[PDB]
Amino acid sequence: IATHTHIKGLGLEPTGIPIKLAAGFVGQLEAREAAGLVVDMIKQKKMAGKALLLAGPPGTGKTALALGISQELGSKVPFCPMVGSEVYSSEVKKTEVLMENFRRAIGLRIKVQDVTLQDLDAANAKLRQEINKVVNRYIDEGVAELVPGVLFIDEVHMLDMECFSYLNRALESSLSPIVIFATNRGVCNVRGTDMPSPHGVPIDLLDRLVIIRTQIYDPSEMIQIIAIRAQVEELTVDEECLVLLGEIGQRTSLRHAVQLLSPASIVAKMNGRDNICKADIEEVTSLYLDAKSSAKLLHEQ
Amino acid sequence: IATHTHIKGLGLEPTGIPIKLAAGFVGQLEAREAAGLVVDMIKQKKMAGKALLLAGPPGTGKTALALGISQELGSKVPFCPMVGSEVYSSEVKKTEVLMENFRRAIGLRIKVQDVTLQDLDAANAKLRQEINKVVNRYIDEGVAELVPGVLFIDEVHMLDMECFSYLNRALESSLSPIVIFATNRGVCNVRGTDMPSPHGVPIDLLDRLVIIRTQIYDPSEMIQIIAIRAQVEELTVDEECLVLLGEIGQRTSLRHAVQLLSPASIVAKMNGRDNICKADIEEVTSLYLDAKSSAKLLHEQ
Amino acid sequence: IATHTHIKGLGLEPTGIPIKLAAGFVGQLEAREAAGLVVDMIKQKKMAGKALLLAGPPGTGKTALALGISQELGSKVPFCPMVGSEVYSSEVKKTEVLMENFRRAIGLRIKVQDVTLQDLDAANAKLRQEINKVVNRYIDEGVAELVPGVLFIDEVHMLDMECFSYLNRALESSLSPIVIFATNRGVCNVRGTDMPSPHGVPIDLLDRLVIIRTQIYDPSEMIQIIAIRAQVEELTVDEECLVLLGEIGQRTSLRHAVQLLSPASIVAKMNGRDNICKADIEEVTSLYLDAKSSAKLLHEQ
Amino acid sequence: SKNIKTPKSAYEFENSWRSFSGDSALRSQLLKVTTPSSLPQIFKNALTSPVLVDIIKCVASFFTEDMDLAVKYIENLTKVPRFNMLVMCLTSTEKNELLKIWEDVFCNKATPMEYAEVLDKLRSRYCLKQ
Amino acid sequence: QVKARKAAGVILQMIREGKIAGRAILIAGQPGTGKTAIAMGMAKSLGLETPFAMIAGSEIFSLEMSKTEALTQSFRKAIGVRCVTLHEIDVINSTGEIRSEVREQIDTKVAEWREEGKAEIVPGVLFIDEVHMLDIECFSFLNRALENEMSPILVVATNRGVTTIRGTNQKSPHGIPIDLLDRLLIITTQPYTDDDIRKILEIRCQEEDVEMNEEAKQLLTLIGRDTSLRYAIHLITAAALSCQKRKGKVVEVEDIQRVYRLFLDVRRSMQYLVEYQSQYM
Amino acid sequence: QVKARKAAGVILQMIREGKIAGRAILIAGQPGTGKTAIAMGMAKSLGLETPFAMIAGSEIFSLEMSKTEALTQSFRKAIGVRCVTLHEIDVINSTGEIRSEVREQIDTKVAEWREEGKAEIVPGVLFIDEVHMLDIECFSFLNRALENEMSPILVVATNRGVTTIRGTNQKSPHGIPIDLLDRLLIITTQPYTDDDIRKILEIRCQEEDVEMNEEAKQLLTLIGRDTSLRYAIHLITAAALSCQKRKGKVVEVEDIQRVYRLFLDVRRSMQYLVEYQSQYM
Amino acid sequence: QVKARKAAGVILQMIREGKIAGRAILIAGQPGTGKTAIAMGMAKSLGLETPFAMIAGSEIFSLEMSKTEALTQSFRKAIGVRCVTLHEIDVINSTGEIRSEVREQIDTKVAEWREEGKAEIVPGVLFIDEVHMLDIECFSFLNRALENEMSPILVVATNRGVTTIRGTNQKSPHGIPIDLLDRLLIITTQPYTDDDIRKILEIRCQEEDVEMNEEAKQLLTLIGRDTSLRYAIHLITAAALSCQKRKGKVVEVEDIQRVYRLFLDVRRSMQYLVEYQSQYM
Ligand SMILES: Nc1ncnc2c1ncn2[C@@H]1O[C@H](COP(=O)(O)OP(=O)(O)O)[C@@H](O)[C@H]1O
Ligand SMILES: Nc1ncnc2c1ncn2[C@@H]1O[C@H](COP(=O)(O)OP(=O)(O)O)[C@@H](O)[C@H]1O
Ligand SMILES: Nc1ncnc2c1ncn2[C@@H]1O[C@H](COP(=O)(O)OP(=O)(O)O)[C@@H](O)[C@H]1O
Repeated sequence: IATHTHIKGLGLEPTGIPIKLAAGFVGQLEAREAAGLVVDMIKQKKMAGKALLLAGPPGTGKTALALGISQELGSKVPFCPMVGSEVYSSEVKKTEVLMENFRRAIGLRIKVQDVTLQDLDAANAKLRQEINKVVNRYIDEGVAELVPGVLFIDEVHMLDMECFSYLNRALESSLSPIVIFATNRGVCNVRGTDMPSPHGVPIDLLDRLVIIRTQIYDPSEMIQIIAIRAQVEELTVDEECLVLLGEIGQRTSLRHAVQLLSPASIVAKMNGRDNICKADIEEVTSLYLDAKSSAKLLHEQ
Repeated sequence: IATHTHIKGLGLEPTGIPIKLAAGFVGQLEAREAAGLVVDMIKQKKMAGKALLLAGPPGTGKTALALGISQELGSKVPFCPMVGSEVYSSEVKKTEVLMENFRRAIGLRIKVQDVTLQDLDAANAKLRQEINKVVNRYIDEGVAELVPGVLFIDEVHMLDMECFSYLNRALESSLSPIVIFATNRGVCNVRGTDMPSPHGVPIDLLDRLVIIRTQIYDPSEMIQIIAIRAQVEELTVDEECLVLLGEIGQRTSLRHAVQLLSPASIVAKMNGRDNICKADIEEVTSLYLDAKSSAKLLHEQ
Repeated sequence: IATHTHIKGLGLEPTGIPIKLAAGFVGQLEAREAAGLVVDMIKQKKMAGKALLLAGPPGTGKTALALGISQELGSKVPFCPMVGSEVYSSEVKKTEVLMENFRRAIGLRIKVQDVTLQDLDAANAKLRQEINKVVNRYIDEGVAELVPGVLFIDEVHMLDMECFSYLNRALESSLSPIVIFATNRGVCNVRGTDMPSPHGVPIDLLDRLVIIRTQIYDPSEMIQIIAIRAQVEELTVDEECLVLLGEIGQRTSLRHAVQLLSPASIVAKMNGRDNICKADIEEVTSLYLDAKSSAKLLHEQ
Repeated sequence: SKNIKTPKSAYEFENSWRSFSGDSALRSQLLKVTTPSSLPQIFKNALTSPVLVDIIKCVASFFTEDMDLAVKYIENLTKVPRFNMLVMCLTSTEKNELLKIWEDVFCNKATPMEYAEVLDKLRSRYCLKQ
Repeated sequence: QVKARKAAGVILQMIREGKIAGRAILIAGQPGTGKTAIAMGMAKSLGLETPFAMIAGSEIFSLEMSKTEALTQSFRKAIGVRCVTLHEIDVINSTGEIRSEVREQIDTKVAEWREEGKAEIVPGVLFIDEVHMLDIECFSFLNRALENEMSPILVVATNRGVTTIRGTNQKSPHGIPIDLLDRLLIITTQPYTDDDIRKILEIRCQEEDVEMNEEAKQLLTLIGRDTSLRYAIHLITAAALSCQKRKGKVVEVEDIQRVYRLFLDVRRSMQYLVEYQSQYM
Repeated sequence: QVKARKAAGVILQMIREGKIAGRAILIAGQPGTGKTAIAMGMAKSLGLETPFAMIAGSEIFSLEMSKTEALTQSFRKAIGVRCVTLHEIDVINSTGEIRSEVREQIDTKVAEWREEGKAEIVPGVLFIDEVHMLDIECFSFLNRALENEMSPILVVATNRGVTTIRGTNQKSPHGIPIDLLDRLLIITTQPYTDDDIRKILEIRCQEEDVEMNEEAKQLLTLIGRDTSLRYAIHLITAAALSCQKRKGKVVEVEDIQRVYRLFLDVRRSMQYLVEYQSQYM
Repeated sequence: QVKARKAAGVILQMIREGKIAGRAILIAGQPGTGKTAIAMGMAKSLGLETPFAMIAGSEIFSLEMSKTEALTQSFRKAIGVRCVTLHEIDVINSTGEIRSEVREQIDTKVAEWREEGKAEIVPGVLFIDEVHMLDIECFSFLNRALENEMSPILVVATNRGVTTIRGTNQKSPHGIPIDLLDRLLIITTQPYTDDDIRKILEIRCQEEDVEMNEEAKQLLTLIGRDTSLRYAIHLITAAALSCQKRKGKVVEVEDIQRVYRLFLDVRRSMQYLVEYQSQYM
């Protein structure tokens, strides 16, 4: 989460409505209000047995929304991001890494030292049910407390049918954290089978998902985002270059207009000026292409 | 074979032409005559190095014709039914399941103690040629008599080239039983290959098959079939509901109409009557759909 | 390789322009001159890191040119022909078969007697690197002398990405032989990928390939080829018989036309004629068909 | 009306023949609802000699009704596969009764010479008396 | 579900008179239409003492043990010795390996000890949920296991019409072989009606201690009819906390409108995602 | 099969003169057209003492032993010393690994006994039915084994046109690699005519002790033409049994009519079930 | 190259300022366009002390080693300690270096040296030449290994457009997962211009000790522009040997015309053989 260090929280009023600019979040009012409602649902344990899905385009603040939810849950609540491609591995079974990340998000505090549940298995190991039983005895005795973290899983369609089914049964456990899937595809066959399904998820897991929409940004909001990332990286910018950066973010993605800020500062330093100018953004945009445009130029030429 | 109890042989005249109603069989005169001719071929050891094929629609006598062939050879003669799916048991090799059924069909009597060739392997459990040569020596000595049974194999297209090759090699054995394949498929790809072939069988095995065609039934013959099945089940019926049962069999299948009889008796008992009224049949066919109508309902919405 | 027995060299003038008929070769002037220039490139150390690719239709003398090159380099410089289908072996890896032929192609003479490096690799059984160190120490002492040979790899499209990448790696070794790919496929998908490429060879290896074009033959050149091939097998043959054999060669392939000569001689020996006649070829071409005509005949039936 | 429909296949023809087997009236009118041109497409070697004799006799039932159609139908029966072995497969009883039907029905004085010549030309190759 | 429950009752009478033999039951229909409720209802209606086992789906092909071992253990789970099941006897005598001695010992015991309250046996109702995922290997094992004496009453569930059999190319109804389908009494579950949706939402309101007026109830019934029952059930909790944020005593129609605006359903989000992906990519 | 037998005789005269060299034979024609008869006659005409080995293309996938092990056993079976084959020497000195010491023992012992003018090595014939079923590894092993000086004459056989080489994507004639196909003398076997069918059915009727009039014989010849010969061979036995049930002394056209009506050929049964499947969907 | 080298300089200043954490570099131009040259230029411009770990995507899948073993070996080889790499440290303390406990020991011991300041650490440059050939497991391993603070600077190279990742059916740019593409700084290398081709051919001539007049040099530049630079580099050697054979000294235009007539470029031979393969079909 090196790229969302500015996300302090959802930025909600006492009444639950989001503020237009607060806690690092600028825009995206519907999804922020929905995330606030879901946070209130986690706080009183009404989401036990369900999970969250963020359905929206790329560079739409889904990972920022999950980080805001995890920050809003508590002070040092853990946040485990991962990708579906990470589940496949040559050295460990896919199910094993799935439970590894799943249990890594279950934080506990013992009266005061804080540690994640997967560290207990890593030290004591496979034998996870016994670890669950002893931490249940600990928290029932009151000497320790549990905090459910946030297991964020981007590219949910990449997960296999075995992965989806195992997550469906594994959500039944009382100690489990909130699992936040994220997707941008829609129609996609479930990996490992030929049946189409919404968002590449089977029906048996889609039964228990609470969906939230995230909407694309207008240019002004995107320019505000690039400005916020400019201040957080200790860079200096102006409207003449920020407008071009916003156009570049619109035409490719906000994840490629926020990656270009640092080399713009570097090429500005090579040009002998400490402040980024429009020529710097033109130069770095000419040099470094996005993945889609780069592949397009590769296959066309 | 909980069903097929009413069948007690082909029920033929001494001249060999079948009787229109005898030994449980209704109609099906051409296939019954051919089955009697194959029985006479088996009696004179002429079917060695050959197999039988019953090609026809589902619910047209085929499994019942094989049982008639097995019954006509003698009361002690066994009948081993199986399906093509049954070979794919994971715990035991497919060729082993094939040869196990192959040896289960082979009957012997030691003089009297009636044993299959599978039991002699189980008591002396592979090592196949030892028991084969031993029983050859026994029947040459006259201490034992060989009665080959009927290895019936429905859904023959599900078998693969390894299974068909093993069957083709195993038919060369002198002590083999009569392999009655049964099929309801025309041109089909042999499993494990790509090329279509007749009945999903390779040409090499088709160069030794005696093929018999089984015709589908009229409404009258189907009504007689359901009447026989109802009488053998100790169910009391009338012609009024039997016409409806014949209609249901003609619309979906004969097997479905036969299987609806027991819940019809239960629904009649629920309504305080022993006789199966027409309304009972309407209730049961409204409740229990056949596979095809159920799949048509599931395909919608 | 008894078919190429008549070839003894490229048959070039001192100026390097080919002779029309010399050293068993007839015609094929452009590819002969190109192979002569490649031989002169091989006499100096300028061929290092490169390979040759004979691209042309079948029966145009690609293997003939490879054997001519291997004869031209030295007195008995070794020639190790193979095909791509030879690489796929169940007993040993594809890479192992590749290295086996690759090291069989290398020759070493020691003060004097000659031996292949495969003999050292197998008898004195890390093995490749250790024996390469031993041979490098031996040749640097000025007591062993290297005669590199020719690894002729017919049907290059039959190989896959692993084999091509491994050959690209192994060509950079100092003691490598002159790998001569041969192909008759225009554009083909490299096995293991869905990328069309020229000649079934990947782009990474195609850079280091000197390509030679071989031409289809005039009728008179095919006549002369069949004449010399019949003469070397100690057959006498009529002119009109040669015309019929050349017509058969243009019809199907030159390989079939040369292979028909022995059965033509046997058919002529029957009926007591030492000289082969036209009716013998009219009989033999009817008796034995080529592969394409036979496949067409089977597909008609 | 709905009981007598066009068969799409030899399966359909044989299953219509079985149901209508005992009643000739629904067999003599069966041949009217089908085109004889489709007959060699309907039968794709699925035609036995008793069925051939039955169909010829049924065409004889309505020979005089539509004589051209009869001499079309029998002609179209010549276009079925395995016809030669089929007529070779006839037993002596069917051969004799076909000869009787020839002298009675298909070679009566009522028919004109135009249809009679074609019928006798076909009957030279059906019966194969020798 | 009235027709499906009546069919379950008729099958239960077939079980009680013993006329069902070498036969299984299938419960078809759209997903989430209370199929497991029918299965457990039949199992309890036979008797609370009788065992039950819901094992199957894609749960098989993911456990540490093989598919055949899991199927064997679940099959032995659904045979109650009176209560203790045969699988419990296997765990006491211990996955590891399954010992064949137990069948001989318990056969001797039921031959000897019966009508004493020691070693009598009742057959349970096995339930194989989502059977279309099972391989042809699993169906062959099912055929070999059903023919054994003292087997459980097999029940299977499916929510697909015609599929490829897992492990072969040939298609079939419900992803089951024809030799199985010629023995299955197929119960079909109809979709929920308006009076069923309203009653289910009222039961969930009573369970979760949520009060809401009749306008909200009717609009939520309409939403559940149009969209999904589980979506409406999620809306109950979400609107309850939305009203709690306003310090309200009773959930109002504005809470349902707000939460329907916020939390999308599957179909609406599917529409809004394809409306991005088809055009912008 | 006159032209094919003539070509086989030409290859026999080739083999006697040693002109076959590294080449082999392919028998390419429709199934059941005297392939194995041609190969066995070839091996006999080489000499009655000559060894012979036979194998089907699918037999190597029996799974008792690997593909190459079965091919090695088949190759060793088709070599002799005189008598004993090298497979028999392997069995005497035994499956295990075929150690190279047995080849050295064979070389030294046969050289010593050839010096004494008492025994010599003989190459035999190996026949491979259904060569299109062979894998590409099996073809590579075939080339490797034929490279050996002790190798026997190979006679592959196919009943397939252009098809994919099994285990690869390349389409080649007969499902064989090209590099083998440039060195195969392809003998083609023509389909049987009326007179050949009549002679074969006459010989089979003589063998079966069945007597038939000329009308039934001609009708059966027509059946054999239009429905292949093997179906007529089956009909001979079926009609003999029908005549026996009729208490006759000769099988007539009535019996052939009955048996043709009853027992279908592959074409009519395939047509009947294709027509059903067309109706059914 | 001009723009690509300037981009490499900007990235060089970025790594030198310690701003690369959580990123990698992608060089996504056409093949044979100085990808590896830019890689070694980056490694040299950081410093001669910094190690450079070359690897290509096809090499890891050799059967002597696993994909993860080759990847972790190349990963550890790119990290220098002072001069010695971590793979050399494993060789000293002990792919072949398959040893996990002493990997933990090495990590702990170099960690205490790093904290104590007795021996510093320098991250190098890990170049992966054919990253599109890496499987999804390989990409997952790379994503995991980059998270370590001890990781090197990752550079990947490819010449594929949009394609499907190996081991998956999903299409993406360059056969890389999106989660890695979102971090990669994508350099693109332009094709060589006429002046660049002329210059490169001049240095290749002077290195080869080959003399040409200006007309031959400009014709060879035209040949390189039309077909390929590497083909022209082959023609330099071929024309030099052709002139040496004719007893000339300076390589003339006629020698280049002869060599172009003899040796075919890839596209010309491909077209000539495609004509035959289309004709013979
Ligand atoms: N509403 C927002 N407020 C602040 N930053 C945002 C917002 N939406 C997106 N971003 C920024 O977008 C960048 C890329 O992350 P994100 O857009 O969340 O990726 P994705 O949507 O693919 O998960 C981050 O710097 C993130 O903080
Ligand atoms: N000739 C017959 N007489 C009586 N019942 C029959 C007859 N033929 C079939 N049946 C009934 O039809 C049912 C289904 O057909 P079956 O004999 O199993 O053939 P198939 O294998 O084609 O399904 C059987 O259970 C049997 O009761
Ligand atoms: N230029 C030539 N001069 C004389 N004989 C030739 C020439 N080219 C080919 N042949 C003969 O024709 C045959 C054709 O095979 P060949 O062309 O070598 O196969 P490939 O093209 O696969 O290498 C060879 O066996 C050789 O004897």
